[PDB]
Amino acid sequence: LAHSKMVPIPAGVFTMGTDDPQIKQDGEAPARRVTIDAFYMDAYAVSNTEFEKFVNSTGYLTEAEKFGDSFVFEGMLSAAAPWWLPVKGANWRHPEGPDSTILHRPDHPVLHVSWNDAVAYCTWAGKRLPTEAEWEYSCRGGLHNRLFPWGNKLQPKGQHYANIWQGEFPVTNTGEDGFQGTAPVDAFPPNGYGLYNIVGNAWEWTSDWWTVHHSVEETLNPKGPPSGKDRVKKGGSYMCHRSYCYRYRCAARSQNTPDSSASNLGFRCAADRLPTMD
Ligand SMILES: *[C@@H]1O[C@H](CO)[C@@H](O[C@@H]2O[C@H](CO)[C@@H](O)[C@H](O)[C@H]2NC(C)=O)[C@H](O)[C@H]1NC(C)=O
Ligand SMILES: [Ca+2]
Ligand SMILES: [Ca+2]
Repeated sequence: LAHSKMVPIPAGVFTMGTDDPQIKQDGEAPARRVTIDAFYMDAYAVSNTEFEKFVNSTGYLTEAEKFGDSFVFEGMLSAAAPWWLPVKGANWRHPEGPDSTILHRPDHPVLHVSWNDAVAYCTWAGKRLPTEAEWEYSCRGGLHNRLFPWGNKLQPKGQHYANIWQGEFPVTNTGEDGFQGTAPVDAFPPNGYGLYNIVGNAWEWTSDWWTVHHSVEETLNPKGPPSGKDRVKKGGSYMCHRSYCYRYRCAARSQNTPDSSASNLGFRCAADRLPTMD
């Protein structure tokens, strides 16, 4: 009902990255101290309904619609890996291909949106993408040097805290956490700053160009490198399992070309100040 609401992320200093990297190729290390000015972050990833308001207002055609295909995980059917298929007619309204629909999942995160699509939405909304540092600071939710937004245990108190994979990937997803594919954007507990599904569910685009080479120097509101070929995405998705993936940590990070899209990748917006009410 308020799926475009923002929360205030307080000013602070935090440790970005980790000196105990789990996927070393991704440049999770070194840990570095980063200062972040107070700003606002969407509580929820952008949902199908919210994206549809944007498309209704602007007529925007997404990159996947213009290309005529997008990547779909083979386990969702009725490339980076054999389980990623380029499906003709897969896009945000048709997340598994032309015979699928979003009618029954209006409150789920929008998928098959490229980095350019995400920038278009956020700017239409009076907002912007978060930087990687803003995203990671917000993900950590006021905790220092923890694996997850909520701490170091995957299932605190025996409860699922995010939508990831259980079972044997890619053949069997048991749905133990309540969701095979995506969950509603307001599912699961919030983190300490009031964000929902910051890890898991679907990946989220950030504004930074990708590099794996980071300095240990302290920085203020860093924006990432001035050039690159891929943009950074964060958080992991409903596909992720410890056995092959382990990217549902705040420090984890991956990348895609900005015209890329997939069935497990969306976004949320940020803003320096609140945009106009309504
Ligand atoms: C986006 O626009 C469509 C088309 O105007 C909206 O769907 C219509 O909503 C009205 C109002 O309830 C109905 O009378 C029509 O039958 C709907 N048409 C179709 C084709 O669904 C839709 O609700 C808008 N989406 C958002 C999120 O506002
Ligand atoms: Ca799940
Ligand atoms: Ca997420």
